[PDB]
Amino acid sequence: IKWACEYCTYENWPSAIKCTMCRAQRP
Amino acid sequence: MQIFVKTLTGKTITLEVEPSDTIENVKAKIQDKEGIPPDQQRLIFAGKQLEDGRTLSDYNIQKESTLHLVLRL
Ligand SMILES: [Zn+2]
Repeated sequence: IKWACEYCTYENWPSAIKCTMCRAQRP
Repeated sequence: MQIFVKTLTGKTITLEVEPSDTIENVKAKIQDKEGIPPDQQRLIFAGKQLEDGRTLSDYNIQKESTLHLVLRL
C-alpha cells in the first residue's frame, strides 16, 4: 500500500499527499 | 495551521502543520524540534491513540488543538 518517494525513496502512507522526509509532492 | 503538543514533563511544543498531514508526518515534525524519534512517539487526542496512517483531518483536529505526547508506549 505504501508509496516510495521519487526523490528520497522514503515509503509514505496512502493517505499522505507529500513525503514525510523531503516534503515533495506525491506523483 | 498551528497545533500544540503537550509532553509528560510539562513542556508544550508548537507545531505548524496542515490538515492533510499524516500523524506519522506530525511525529517527524516533533522529531525536528524535540529530538525524539517517531518509533517512540505516541500521540493521544480525545483520550484515544492516533494512527500513523491517518490524517489530522480524519480525526477532526483543528487550529489550536492540543495533542498529548507519550514515549515508548
Ligand atoms: Zn521524499
